[PDB]
Amino acid sequence: RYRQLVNSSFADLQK
Amino acid sequence: SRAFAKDVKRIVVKVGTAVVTGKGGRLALGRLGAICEQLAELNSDGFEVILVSSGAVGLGRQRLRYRQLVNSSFADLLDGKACAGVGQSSLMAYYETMFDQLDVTVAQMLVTDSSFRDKDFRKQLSETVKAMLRMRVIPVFNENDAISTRDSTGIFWDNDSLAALLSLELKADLLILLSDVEGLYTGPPSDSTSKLIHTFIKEKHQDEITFGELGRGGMTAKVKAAVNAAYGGVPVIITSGYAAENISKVLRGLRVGTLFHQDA
Amino acid sequence: YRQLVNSSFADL
Amino acid sequence: RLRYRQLVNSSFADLQ
Ligand SMILES: Nc1ncnc2c1ncn2[C@@H]1O[C@H](COP(=O)(O)OP(=O)(O)O)[C@@H](O)[C@H]1O
Repeated sequence: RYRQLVNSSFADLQK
Repeated sequence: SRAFAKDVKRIVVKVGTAVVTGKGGRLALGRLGAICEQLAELNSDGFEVILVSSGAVGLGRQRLRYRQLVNSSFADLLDGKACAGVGQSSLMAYYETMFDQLDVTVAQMLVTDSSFRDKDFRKQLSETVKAMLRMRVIPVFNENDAISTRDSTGIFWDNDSLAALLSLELKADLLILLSDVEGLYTGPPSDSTSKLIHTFIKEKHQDEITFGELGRGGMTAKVKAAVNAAYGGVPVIITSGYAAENISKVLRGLRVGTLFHQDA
Repeated sequence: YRQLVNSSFADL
Repeated sequence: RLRYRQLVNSSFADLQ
């Protein structure tokens, strides 16, 4: 979790 | 047969969220384009078309999504009334921008549930639509989900029942509804026990066909709207929107889709 | 970092 | 413009 977002491109978070 | 097809003057076409919106809640620029292209071409032939749109919910939702995400913090670890506002803005934008490519002018006329109970509002709308659809102007109707609070008229008053009633009110014919399936299958399309029907007999079919299992609209409302419009005196044809050239074949004297007429 | 943790893509 | 385009595809770990 934390790590996932820690290393993600915001555009991705939109996924 | 399809003898009524050759002699229609005022045609109404309705597009649901199943066709206007594609994957990722993004306007299906493809289908939405091809169909509006063909509609502009058809209007350039002198016909009088009526457009009903249903994609406010989805586009709205996506846009709000983005706007929220743009302003969020670690939250990465919506009310329709707004979704619809933004969705309508966007849909109307696309329709216009796309229709300005063929010098076809469209005016957005929006109706609400608490408006069709008035005795003279129907007459006023009839006169204004008749006046507007004379200089090759295409009007666009859609349920105004923003102001909407909720029997009114039309069950669940989705765009299907709205289109059926509106075509029943204004003297017109050939109610065309665009879905993602190539007609009214007698059953679920996935199952092999499902065959397309050329026609529709009220007493033979309605009792025994069984179906059911898309924010705007919903099946089992389409059939009721079609039957209550056809028994009112307006022919109804159902055809898929995945091939926008289908409607041109409909309006030439060729048999595709399902029928709903006063005949038996 | 805690700052970045607390911001908006808009913020950046 | 292009800055926005990039940020969009950037990973938090790259904004440091
Ligand atoms: N009798 C049937 N024949 C074919 N398809 C059906 C039938 N009943 C339900 N469906 C499917 O159910 C779905 C419901 O969507 P529909 O209400 O038709 O469009 P929208 O949700 O845009 O109003 C349709 O996509 C359709 O394919």
